Amino acid sequence: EGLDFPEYDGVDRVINVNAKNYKNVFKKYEVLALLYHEPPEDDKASQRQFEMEELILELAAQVLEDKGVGFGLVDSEKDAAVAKKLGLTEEDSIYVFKEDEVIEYDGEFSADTLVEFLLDVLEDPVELIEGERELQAFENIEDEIKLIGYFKNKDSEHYKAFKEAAEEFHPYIPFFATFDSKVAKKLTLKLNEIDFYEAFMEEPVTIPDKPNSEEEIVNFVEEHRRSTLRKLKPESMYETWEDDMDGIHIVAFAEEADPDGYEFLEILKSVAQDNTDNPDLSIIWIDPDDFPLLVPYWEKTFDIDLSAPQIGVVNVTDADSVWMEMDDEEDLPSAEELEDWLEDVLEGE
Ligand SMILES: *[C@@H]1O[C@H](CO)[C@@H](O[C@@H]2O[C@H](CO)[C@@H](O)[C@H](O)[C@H]2NC(C)=O)[C@H](O)[C@H]1NC(C)=O
Ligand SMILES: [Ca+2]
Ligand SMILES: [Ca+2]
Ligand SMILES: [Ca+2]
Ligand SMILES: [Ca+2]
Ligand code: NA
Ligand code: NA
Repeated sequence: EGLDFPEYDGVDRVINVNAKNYKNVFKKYEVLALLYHEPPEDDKASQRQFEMEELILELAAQVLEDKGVGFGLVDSEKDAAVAKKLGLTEEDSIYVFKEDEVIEYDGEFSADTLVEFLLDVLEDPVELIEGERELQAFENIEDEIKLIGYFKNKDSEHYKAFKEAAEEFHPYIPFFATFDSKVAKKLTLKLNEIDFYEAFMEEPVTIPDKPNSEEEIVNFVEEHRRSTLRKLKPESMYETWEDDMDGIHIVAFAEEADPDGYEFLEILKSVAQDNTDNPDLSIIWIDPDDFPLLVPYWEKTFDIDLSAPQIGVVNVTDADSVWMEMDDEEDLPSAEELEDWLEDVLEGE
C-alpha cells in the first residue's frame, strides 16, 4: 500500500501559444519548446498522429514543470503571425528557445529524448575544467566533437568570444574551458589556444590564428561539422541522416556493450583515423541498443541480424542497401578489408 511511482496525471500543461499570449509565454519560461504544427486534417490517421505528439509534449511538460521549461503549440494557420515573428518555418517541427538563441530541434520525438535534450539546454554553454575528475571526464569523451580552450580567466576578451561561439552550437557540441595553467599543460594548450577534437579522433586540430574571434571559431566548427565517423544519436538523428553523401550513407551497426560490437567499433575507429582527411567519407555508427523501436524495421528492411556487427551502404531515396558478408565463426574483417570492401561497392555503383 506504498506511495505510487510518479505517473502522467492527465493534466494539460501544453500552451496554445497565440497572438495574444506569446509575449507573456516567453517571459514566463527560461526555456520554451514550441511545436509548429498544421491545422487539423479531416482524416482520422492525421488526427491520431497529432494526438500522440501532443501527449508526448504533455509528458515532457509534466516532468519538466519544476525546472521552468514551458511547452507550447503554434498552429501554422490560426497562429500564422506568431510563426512569422518567431521564424517557425519547418512543418510539424519543434523549436527551442533560450534567451537569445533559437534551436531547430531535429531529433527523436519522444518524451525521453526531449527531456534529456531540454535538460542539456538548461545547462550553461561552457563547461569549466578545474579538477582531475573533470579533466578525466573531458578526456574520456569520444563520441562527439568537443572543443577545449585555455584562457586567463572568465573576463578574458578571448574567453568571452569562446562562450559566444559555444552558445551558437549549444547543447549539441560541448565547449570546455580551463583557466588553470596546470590543466592547460596536460592538455598541451598555449594561452588563447583552442583545440578541436573530431569525434573518435585521438589527435586534435588547433584552431589557427589565435587568439580567435567568435566568428573564427564558428567558421571552423561549421567547416568541421561532419566527423569521418559519427554516431546516430536520438537527439540529432534526423540532421545526421539528412546529411547524406551524394545520396548514400555508409552505415555500421555495432552494439558497444557486446564483445563483437565493441571489437567492430574499434575497427571502424581505425578506418576513420586512417581516412580522416578524406572529405568524401562519413560513416554513421548506429548502436541498435539506442533504438529498440527501429530494430525490427532495420532487420526486415536490410535483411540483417542486428545481434551481429554489420556494415553496409544505404540509398537514402528508397532504403535500398548492400551489406558486407561476415562469417561469425571467424575474426571480424580488418580495417584494410573494410576499406577494400567499401571501395569495391562504391566504385561499381
Ligand atoms: C537510389 O534509389 C533510387 C530509386 O529509388 C534511384 O533513383 C532512380 O534511378 C533510376 C536509374 O537507376 C532512374 O531511372 C529513376 O528515375 C530514379 N528514381 C528516382 C530518382 O526516384 C537512384 O539511382 C539510387 N541511387 C543510387 C543507386 O546511387
Ligand atoms: Ca497555438
Ligand atoms: Ca597543443
Ligand atoms: Ca584570430
Ligand atoms: Ca575527419
Ligand atoms: Na550535448
Ligand atoms: Na539517393
